[PDB]
Amino acid sequence: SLAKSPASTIQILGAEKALFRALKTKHDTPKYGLLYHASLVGQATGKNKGK
Amino acid sequence: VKQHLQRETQLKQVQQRMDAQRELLKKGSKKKIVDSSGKISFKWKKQRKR
Amino acid sequence: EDDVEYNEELDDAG
Amino acid sequence: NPKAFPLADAALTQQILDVVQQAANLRQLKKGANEATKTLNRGISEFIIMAADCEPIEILLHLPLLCEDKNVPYVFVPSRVALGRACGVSRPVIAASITTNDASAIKTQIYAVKDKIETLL
Amino acid sequence: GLPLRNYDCNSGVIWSISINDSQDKLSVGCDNGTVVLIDISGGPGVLEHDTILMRQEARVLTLAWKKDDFVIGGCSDGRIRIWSAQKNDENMGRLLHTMKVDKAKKESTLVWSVIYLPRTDQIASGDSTGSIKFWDFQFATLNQSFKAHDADVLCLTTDTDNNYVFSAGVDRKIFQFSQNTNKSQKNNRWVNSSNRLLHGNDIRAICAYQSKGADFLVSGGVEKTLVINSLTSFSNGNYRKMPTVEPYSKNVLVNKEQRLVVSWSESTVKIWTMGNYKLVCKLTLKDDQNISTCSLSPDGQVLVVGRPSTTKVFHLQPVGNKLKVTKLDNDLLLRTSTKLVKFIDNSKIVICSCEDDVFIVDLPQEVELLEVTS
Amino acid sequence: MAYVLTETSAGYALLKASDKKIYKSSSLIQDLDSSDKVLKEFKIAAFSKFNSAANALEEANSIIEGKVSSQLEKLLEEIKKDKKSTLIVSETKLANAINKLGLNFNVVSDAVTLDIYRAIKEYLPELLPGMSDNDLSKMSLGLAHSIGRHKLKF
Amino acid sequence: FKVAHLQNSQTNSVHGIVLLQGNNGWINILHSTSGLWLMGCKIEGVITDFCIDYQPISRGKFRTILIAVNAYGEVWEFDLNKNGHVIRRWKDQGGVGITKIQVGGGTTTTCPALQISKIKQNRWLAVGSESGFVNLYDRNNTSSTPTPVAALDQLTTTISNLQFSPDGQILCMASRAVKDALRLVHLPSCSVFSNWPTSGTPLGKVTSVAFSPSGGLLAVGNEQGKVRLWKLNHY
Amino acid sequence: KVVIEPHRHAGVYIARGKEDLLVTKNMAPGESVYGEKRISVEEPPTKVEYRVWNPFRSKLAAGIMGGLDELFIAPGKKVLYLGAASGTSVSHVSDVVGPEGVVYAVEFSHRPGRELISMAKKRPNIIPIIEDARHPQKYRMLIGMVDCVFADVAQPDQARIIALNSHMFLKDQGGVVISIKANCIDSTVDAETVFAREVQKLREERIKPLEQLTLEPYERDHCIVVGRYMRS
Amino acid sequence: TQDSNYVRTLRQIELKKLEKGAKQLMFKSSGNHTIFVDSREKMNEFTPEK
Amino acid sequence: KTKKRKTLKNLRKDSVKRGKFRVQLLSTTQDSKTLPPKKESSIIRSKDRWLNRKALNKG
Ligand SMILES: [Mg+2]
Repeated sequence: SLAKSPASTIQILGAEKALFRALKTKHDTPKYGLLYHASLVGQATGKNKGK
Repeated sequence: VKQHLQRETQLKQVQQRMDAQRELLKKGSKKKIVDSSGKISFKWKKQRKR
Repeated sequence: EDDVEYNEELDDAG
Repeated sequence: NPKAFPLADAALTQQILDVVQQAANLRQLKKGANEATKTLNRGISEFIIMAADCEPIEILLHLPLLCEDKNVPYVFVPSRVALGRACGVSRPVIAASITTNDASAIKTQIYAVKDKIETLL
Repeated sequence: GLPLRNYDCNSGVIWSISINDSQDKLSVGCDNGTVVLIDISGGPGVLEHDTILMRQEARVLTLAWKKDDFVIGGCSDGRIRIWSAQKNDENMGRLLHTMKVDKAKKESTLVWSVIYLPRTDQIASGDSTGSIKFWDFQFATLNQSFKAHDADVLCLTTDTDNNYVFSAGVDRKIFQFSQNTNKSQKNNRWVNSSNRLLHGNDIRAICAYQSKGADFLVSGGVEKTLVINSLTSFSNGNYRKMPTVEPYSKNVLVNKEQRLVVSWSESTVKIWTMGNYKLVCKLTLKDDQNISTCSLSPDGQVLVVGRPSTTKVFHLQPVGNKLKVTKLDNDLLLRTSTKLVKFIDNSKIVICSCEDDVFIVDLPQEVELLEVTS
Repeated sequence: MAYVLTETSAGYALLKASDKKIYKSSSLIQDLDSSDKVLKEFKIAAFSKFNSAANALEEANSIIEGKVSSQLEKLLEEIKKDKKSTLIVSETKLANAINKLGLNFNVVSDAVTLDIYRAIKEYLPELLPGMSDNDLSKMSLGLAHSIGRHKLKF
Repeated sequence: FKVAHLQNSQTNSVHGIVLLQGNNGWINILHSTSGLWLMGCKIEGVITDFCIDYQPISRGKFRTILIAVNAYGEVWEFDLNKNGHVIRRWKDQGGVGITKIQVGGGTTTTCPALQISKIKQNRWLAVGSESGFVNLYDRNNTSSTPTPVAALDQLTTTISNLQFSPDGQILCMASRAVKDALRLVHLPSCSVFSNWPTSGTPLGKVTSVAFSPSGGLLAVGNEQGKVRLWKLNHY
Repeated sequence: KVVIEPHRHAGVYIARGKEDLLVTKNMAPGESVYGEKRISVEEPPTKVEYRVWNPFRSKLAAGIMGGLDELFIAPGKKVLYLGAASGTSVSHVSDVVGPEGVVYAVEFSHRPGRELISMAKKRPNIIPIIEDARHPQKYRMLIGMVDCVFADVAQPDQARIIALNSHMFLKDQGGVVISIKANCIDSTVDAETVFAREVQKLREERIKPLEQLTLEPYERDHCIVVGRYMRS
Repeated sequence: TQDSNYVRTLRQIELKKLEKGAKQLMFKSSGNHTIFVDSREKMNEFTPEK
Repeated sequence: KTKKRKTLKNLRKDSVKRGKFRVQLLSTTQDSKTLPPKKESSIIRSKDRWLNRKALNKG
């Protein structure tokens, strides 16, 4: 089931509450989800974490 | 259930036209074409995206 | 020629 | 590439790529595997085009599972570079999708190709 | 003379049938663009579904084989297609190449006939525009085009060594294309050598046969007659026009007593009387099977109508210069196949069944038959 | 003497047939409709019961691939004492495979034999004393899963 | 149409042929002087462009090869000395919507020869495309699928002119859709020149290009009717 | 409360009430094989769970809505399911047959098969025979007689598959039920003509047709043909 | 962009509600049910109730 | 006259409508085996129409 999911969902897999709150209220959406604890993301800094 | 279908179809049309507007915002060269019926559409020039 | 004609199925039916 | 199935013939690939280019000019084309997947979840994908040379081929093999589930036609074309140039982008494209729109100027061509892909399935 | 086995193709209506070189597989062209391979290697009466080739939208009007590996098919969209049929190959069941003929402007274009030429490794095709085109098989390109006919080219055929390609069609002409000369063979160029007008109407079917003692080019069509020629001496050799009706099996009988002629054709029997000739009666039969033979008793009262399925006997009574018809019921005859039937007298008959079981009926007394050595 | 090789989830069964050309009779349907006739027509000659599921799985695949297993060979070897016997085999492949073994058996696998196999499987739980239908069904469930896990490359 | 040189090997006489583009894959070849129809070449699909290559055989002998490309990208190669029989087939890797094909580094329409010995084989081949990609092949180094040496993509519109310098060291690819759509590619490096063209160079809608046989002059036409001329100091 | 009631074919029930749905008694209570809604009602009182049978998902369920006169699938019978993509329909067939009955589910594609095996664990009476149906001689061991043969294979040569399977495993006077898709066989001609040919083919294979039923509105260009196998 | 996100999220909700609802609903069959009889006389004397 | 033809048509019918159900007669097995199946009219007619199309001016 994860394999049949696109890349965008896998980015924000663990932050539905923030995401799906944001969508309905016309605000900006999260950008890390569950991947924030990945080692590579930790190495990045500033706005590079989102990229 | 029938009311749900009508709401979904109405939302589909609204979402479609908004995307049509978003395409106009994005970069490119476009010409407006208007049919005899009066429908307005845009045809882009055949330019490859860099 | 229908004066002389014979049809089997019509005869079979009646 | 035995996994790639069904694979269009030369005559059909030319016709598909012709429709793909016309769709792109009208911005009725979604490019890339991830975007193609998203359309399927929305059920706005008229049919899916895929590239057989994509290596490893598995990265696009999930789309068949969605397409058969949602009864959407799909077809493999031989060269991904040809698909990318057909779409109108500078990079290889392994998968692309024609968005559903019954008010489009190329509805007749898209449906004609859709019938052929259905038969080819 | 009966259908041994009826097999359904699992596809649309059939347009063309052709067998491969090894004679173990049949290719069957369909209206929905499919080409089905049927396996017959099992034995007589055995037909099994083997494979379905890649599908397409154009009607398959003709088929030809290259050995047992490739299936060449003419289509109704004006294109010639080569499918791969070779087993043990990843390309099995795929459409390798598509070739297109010149298409008429104000009409559709159809490829009526395609034939494979082993010697030159070429495909020869006829289309509705009246053209004969020779294609190189390996590269799928046109080598030569001849605008020969004035109308459709409905059939093609070749000699044993592929030194001659004969075409025929709606224009009633038979064009000979020759590549016999050594320089022609080296350069692989065909030539529109000659033509002849022998038929009064269309030419739908043509075939060629050669042997150490035989040389035939047999053709036929809407004229309903055969025409025979010599392949080697087609341009100058004599020809024979076979009779339209050659009555090996008689469809008409005459009764000396009461002066009756009876003719049976397509489940209908007509009876005439002569003193000047009047049609006393017509007999119409429901069954679809055509009448195989009709025998009339010497008195003329009893008429037996025989078919492979059933045999029916009808009594005739002359009333008012007309014959009254009644069907006498005899269950044994109704279940009996009647290849041949004759009258012993006004009452007794002999019937030779389709299984060659001869027996006598009084209106069964079987008769012994000597066994034939195999 | 006519022998029929019947395969089951429980084991390999050889059936000794009274008529040497039982496969040549056109009345096989009316002859084999009931258990008593099948029991009368066919008698157990030898039965090898699958000792474990693992042995059962390996044996099943050998039948799938058309290869004669060691257990089938040994159980076949027991009836080798009988000179000039006919062996009725459901499959042509196994019939060819058994033929290559050189055993003194004229192996026959023809459409007519399918009546016999249809009839043999008709009343199998009765034909095998000591075995109930449920336990026969249960091992099939156990064997059916096991064969599935293998070929699925699980 | 294009004009090439054909040697009648049976007589060793050389004469001109005019090549034409037909309705459905047809290429018609006419005698340049008498106007007679000599032979015809066919390809599948819509013929889009073709170009001519010469291949010397021996002293005083050369053969003409006709190269034709279908819009899908399949490339045919006909032998015009043996009645236009195909001798090779291959596909342009990653080709679609092909528009033009050209050869260079040897004799051609741009750099015609003056005598038989001057005939030389082309070592380069370029295939344009509507998307603007230009695939460049090293003709010197055969297979059903050859790999292109480079895939030039600086231009974004349909390629309308593909011309090689007489020595085969510069490829001039221009597009007639948008203004200033001309670039020069150095060979065999396949690297585009950067100093020229500039923003200020006047080119307009480039619609015709021509390299002088000598002196390294470059003439560029435009929709306004102005033929602007440049000189390459190196030559 | 919902009034669950009997239906013509034993093992099938209709949860009549505010919502009227075809339901089957659950062989494995407490779970839904494909997420179907589950209804439980008390009878003298003990509660028994029922599963909803969705006609749009199972062609057989569309068969019930059409009102097939006769179903050879019934409690206490052996059934051979050809073309068992997953437990969407096989689970419901497993329910009607009951613990006494058994279901032989036959499938070829690997990926749906692993789904079928996982479902077969919950249902003891399902014997999953993931195998190619075109060659019944392979999986002859695992199948005994079968009272009825249900076929959902969407193939052009399906009639051959039913004949081969029917000859080996089907009882005399045994059952055959076929689900037909016109488009797969012949898209050029209308659906009715395709159905005519299939009926004729089955007759040549010693199968007498009893009933034919188009499945609209649940599916388009689909029909179910029911026949009885007379070997004689 | 946020507008397109908002409008879509409502549409997907509406679709999911509909498919849940349709599963509740039951739909009367409207299809031909052909019966097959071997004899012509059985065809004439056929009656649905019998 | 025409009624006799219509009566003949009525006898030559293998199906009848009993309300929403249509009962259809099944042909005898020997009929199929003894003789090949009938040609499809639309298919054969298309071939003959083409060969006799107006453009040929067969006249
Ligand atoms: Mg500007």
